[PDB]
Amino acid sequence: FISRFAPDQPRKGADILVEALERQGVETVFAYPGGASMEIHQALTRSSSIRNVLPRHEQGGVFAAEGYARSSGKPGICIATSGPGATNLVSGLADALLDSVPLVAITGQVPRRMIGTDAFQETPIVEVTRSITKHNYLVMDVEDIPRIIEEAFFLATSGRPGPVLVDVPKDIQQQLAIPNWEQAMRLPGYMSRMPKPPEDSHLEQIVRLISESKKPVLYVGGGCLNSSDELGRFVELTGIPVATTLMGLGSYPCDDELSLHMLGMHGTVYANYAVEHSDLLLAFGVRFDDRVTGKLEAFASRAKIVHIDIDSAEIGKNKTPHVSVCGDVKLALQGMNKVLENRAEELKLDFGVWRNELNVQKQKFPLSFKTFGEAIPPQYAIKVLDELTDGKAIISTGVGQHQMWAAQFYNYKKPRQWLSSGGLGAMGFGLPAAIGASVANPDAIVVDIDGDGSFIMNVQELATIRVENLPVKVLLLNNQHLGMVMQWEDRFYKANRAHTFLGDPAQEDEIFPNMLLFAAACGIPAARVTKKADLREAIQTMLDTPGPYLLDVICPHQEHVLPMIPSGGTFNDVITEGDGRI
Amino acid sequence: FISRFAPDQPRKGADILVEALERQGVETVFAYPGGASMEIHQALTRSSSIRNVLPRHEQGGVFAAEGYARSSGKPGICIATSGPGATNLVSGLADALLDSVPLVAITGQVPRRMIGTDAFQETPIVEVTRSITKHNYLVMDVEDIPRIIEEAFFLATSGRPGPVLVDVPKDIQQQLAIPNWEQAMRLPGYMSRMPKPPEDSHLEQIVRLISESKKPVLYVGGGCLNSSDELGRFVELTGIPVATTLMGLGSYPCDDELSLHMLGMHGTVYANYAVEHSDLLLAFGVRFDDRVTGKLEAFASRAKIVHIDIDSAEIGKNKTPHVSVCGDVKLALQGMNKVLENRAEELKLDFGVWRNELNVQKQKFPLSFKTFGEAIPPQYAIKVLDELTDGKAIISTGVGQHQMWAAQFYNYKKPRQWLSSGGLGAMGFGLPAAIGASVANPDAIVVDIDGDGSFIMNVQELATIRVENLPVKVLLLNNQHLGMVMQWEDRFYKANRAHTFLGDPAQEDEIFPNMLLFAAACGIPAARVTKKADLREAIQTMLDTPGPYLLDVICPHQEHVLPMIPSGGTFNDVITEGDGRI
Ligand SMILES: CC1=C(CCOP(=O)(O)OP(=O)(O)O)S/C(=C(\C)O)N1Cc1cnc(C)nc1N
Ligand SMILES: CC1=C(CCOP(=O)(O)OP(=O)(O)O)S/C(=C(\C)O)N1Cc1cnc(C)nc1N
Ligand SMILES: COC(=O)c1ccccc1S(=O)(=O)NC(=O)Nc1nccc(C)n1
Ligand SMILES: COC(=O)c1ccccc1S(=O)(=O)NC(=O)Nc1nccc(C)n1
Ligand SMILES: [Mg+2]
Ligand SMILES: [Mg+2]
Repeated sequence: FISRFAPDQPRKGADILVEALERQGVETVFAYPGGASMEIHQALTRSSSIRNVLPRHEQGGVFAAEGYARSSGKPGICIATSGPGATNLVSGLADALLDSVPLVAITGQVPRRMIGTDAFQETPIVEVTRSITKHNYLVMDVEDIPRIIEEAFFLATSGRPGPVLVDVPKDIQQQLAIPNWEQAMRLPGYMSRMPKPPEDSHLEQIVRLISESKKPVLYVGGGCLNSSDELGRFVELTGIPVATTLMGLGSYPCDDELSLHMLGMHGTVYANYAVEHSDLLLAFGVRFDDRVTGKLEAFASRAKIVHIDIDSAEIGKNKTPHVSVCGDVKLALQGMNKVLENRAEELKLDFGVWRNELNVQKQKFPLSFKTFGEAIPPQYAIKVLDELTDGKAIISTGVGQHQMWAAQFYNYKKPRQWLSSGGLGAMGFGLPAAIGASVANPDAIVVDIDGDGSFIMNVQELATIRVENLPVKVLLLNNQHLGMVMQWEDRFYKANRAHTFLGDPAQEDEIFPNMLLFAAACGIPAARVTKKADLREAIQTMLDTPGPYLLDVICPHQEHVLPMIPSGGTFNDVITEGDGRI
Repeated sequence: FISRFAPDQPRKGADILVEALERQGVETVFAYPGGASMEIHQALTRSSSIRNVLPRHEQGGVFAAEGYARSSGKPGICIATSGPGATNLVSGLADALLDSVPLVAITGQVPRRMIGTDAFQETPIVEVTRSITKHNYLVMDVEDIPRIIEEAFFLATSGRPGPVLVDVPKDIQQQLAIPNWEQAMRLPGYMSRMPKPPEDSHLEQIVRLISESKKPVLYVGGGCLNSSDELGRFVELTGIPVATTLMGLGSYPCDDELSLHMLGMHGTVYANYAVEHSDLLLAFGVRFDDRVTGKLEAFASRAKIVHIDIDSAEIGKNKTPHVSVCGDVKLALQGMNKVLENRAEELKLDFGVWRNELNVQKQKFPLSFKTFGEAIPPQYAIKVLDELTDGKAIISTGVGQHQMWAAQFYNYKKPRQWLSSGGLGAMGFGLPAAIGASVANPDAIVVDIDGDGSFIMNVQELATIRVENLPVKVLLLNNQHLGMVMQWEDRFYKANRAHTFLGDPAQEDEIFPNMLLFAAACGIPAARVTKKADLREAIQTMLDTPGPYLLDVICPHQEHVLPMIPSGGTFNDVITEGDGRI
């Protein structure tokens, strides 16, 4: 590694911080300048290896960094000024923590002596973000910058990935020093309780339970994002069908015959059936969250549960397993795979009868949607995007009905094609996430499948897309409502509208707002599409027009995401029929 | 007060919460629905006295509630769902705390038993906001709703006003109960250390110091917002000149001859001169923040300091006064006024020589701006708005250069015409603040004087303006840069641009983005204006066109806010000359 400073040359803390990033391999940051971070931005222009993508709102910043991280496996870096800059990151940090996304957030802070005085643009950001980050730091000396940056990256990316925030006072940015890059990290506790390679004896037992089971199911989640090959081999050696969480989509190819697709509240009847009636649950890289389990006591109630997680705090948190492995699922699969190769003919594994039983459930209750006259079904639009992109696109989404449909109707072939806020479920995520995804993957088709409520929340990021010349495609499924909330109004509150309509009551049949004009404002080519017959050509135009593109897809608002298990319910409570019509 | 429920009739906690608001006199809320708050929104539609203004982002929500509060003297109410809804309020809460703005934020939360389980859309919002609110609450029983709401409003509006957050679990929203409205508040500590009416003996001493001084100065701030009459009478009885903080603008009419206008970093040379050379500083409702003092030891170094504040924690925090009054400045003025009436001829107060000395400083160093060819000076645009609105408009702003100019070049006649984020200095404030201001003041001229960086941050609120049919005028001073940061780049970093340009580098002479198309998207009439000659007619058109209007005012970017005292500097360090040209 070549520095831009002599080994004995003093330089600003800001310059040390930037080199610290270069030494971590950082190529991209998402930084919005302000008073308390000016020095860092000055240092950033001196770097020839890091590019800054300037967002139009620092919430746009974090969400972009998340998209970057989620689509690449690399940590996402965002920089903000003190005070209001720092507070604008808050939703992104919470989002990253809940979804286990590696992230380093650097915030400028007021000078050290101003801290606690209610200074200009001062927020106690470390205090504010303590419960919504994996860890955070207040840098109190320029000598500490190299160590803290190294620790921040190590913590964000190792174990269970998560966001780490580093707060950097302005006087420390300006202080001249000679950095020491040889310093030891001070993480004795964390480092000593890092998970070890799995024991053979643990892995042998799981393989034994597999051979003794007749109805096994893979319950796969976000923890498997780097194990697709290993998981592929595991399925190929066992023939166990695979159910996925929203976070796990694409770990096992959705278009494969062994795939049960997504389980949970809005999961497929067959995925949930499989789990309900399984005798062996293989929970790999999942956290048994309420969205997938429903009523805990009734979840997988007839099954031997094997749970493999890198975070011990998760093992036995909601359901207690029969068998646990605390470690990397990638290594557990690797170990199990060579045990399964060695004994393939000793084990004679055949789950054809179970696999067949599930196949009749897959035929009697497939994913389905109605088509009304010439009106566009959102589900069908996504299905066309799937066909026209050959399932190779990177998809980000907002939150709501459209998000569930993007999950249900696109066939992800690899993990890290699916970028979606799962745990927090933050609206306004898709557009800036697409931005980060596009920078991390400059040759990929990047589509933000968005809803009109979500899209508008961070619409300012359209400026970013244009200026950064990013080929972000926006498939806007426009139903004029907060669809998800509207659906619950239909099912549980007798269709009583409580502020869920996003159009103009004065001109209630006009599409409001005109999203095409938002795109026009930022010099982004855009079209509307209303008739289903016009759809295939509209999406083809979107894909073919080089650069960014917005396609406004008008959908009837009274569509419902199905199936649905009500909150805290059982598989028996599943709703498979109905909508908001008449 | 008439209820919509029988005195013995059980009803949902959500319905109790809404009635609790009606009983507090609440007429308007700013609420964005989500899963965890659906019940509250259902209850809200049942109310016939509260209107909900649906924002397009809940940051838009809080900022609107702030605008509402700041322009009316009433508390602002915003409602958000759990998780990402709650986190989106964070900047607004911090903003309200720092600027001492009364605010009640209600957030839905997950069911009580789900708390701490990493549930769907769960954030420990009480933990997150503890350091950025005056107080907060987690409601743990439906029986507590009446008490907590009463306490929240009492705390937000009494003493030093501030934001209070109430977190309300979903199961409590659904629980049936009979509310008890007679319950005693549990605030024994707070209530016992509430400031008392001022002592005569304290007030007599201040009047005595006034008579003994030859160079007195009023240093007036946000604490005087309800004391304009009292302050008017005080000045009329003493002839003491008045300097104002950014938060205090309009307490004493800016167009009066006794007015020194704004003091501080970007204050007038004469206001700062007055303070520098005063022998008696009358600090009423101010907090001696770094923006006005500079280097503390050099601030008002020759003066007897009288400090009147309602918060004891502020008295002697940064500068220690000679004399203190802990209490309401309104009452202190009332008391001092009748002492000044009784002894008017015994005191023979005449500060003409001092007042004259300041008047020559007011002539030798007035507020000034250059005009280049036919290009619009931002300062001049604001001055025209002042003339055409007769100084009667409610002005909200974003943060930066335009904010300082709006402060310097509009003559506020009453407090609560000036709505601006002072302590935190949060961008994207002006537009949603204007929204709240317009709802609180349906017959007033409401103008958001905004910058292009700030405006775009919450541009989605244009949808809100249209749908709510609010006559919000937007005077957008468009310099294509983050002007304030750009200015500091010119003065301190040799004009080295570190991500401060907001246009498109590919087409660098085109105005980007096209703000007119943002307005068009939301059906808001809009015009651009480039030549100074065209300005008076453009602004007249804006004012005359009924309903909302956006006027895009193009300004040369290299203008600088003057004067300027560098951070931690003295009156000697003041910069009165220069810009970013050549
Ligand atoms: C408004 C809303 C939703 C509607 C999203 O509106 P959209 O129009 O963008 O999407 P669609 O559902 O019509 O397809 S879903 C939801 C949940 C699951 O809490 N919320 C509440 C919510 C509110 N605010 C934020 C930041 N995030 C949220 N999830
Ligand atoms: C970008 C910026 C500023 C530029 C504002 O851009 P504008 O174009 O809106 O306003 P103008 O200055 O050109 O008239 S000022 C500032 C300060 C004083 O911290 N910041 C940093 C800042 C960054 N982000 C937020 C939310 N608030 C902030 N104050
Ligand atoms: C904004 O945080 C600060 O930088 C700060 C806060 C309180 C006191 C002193 C400072 S500073 O002197 O170190 N820097 C500063 O004030 N910067 C700054 N101040 C105003 C506008 C801009 C663009 N930058
Ligand atoms: C969203 O917070 C919750 O409401 C919640 C979180 C975890 C478990 C259970 C719940 S709930 O059952 O009480 N309500 C709920 O899930 N609501 C909800 N869930 C999804 C979409 C919508 C519009 N609403
Ligand atoms: Mg929608
Ligand atoms: Mg600007």
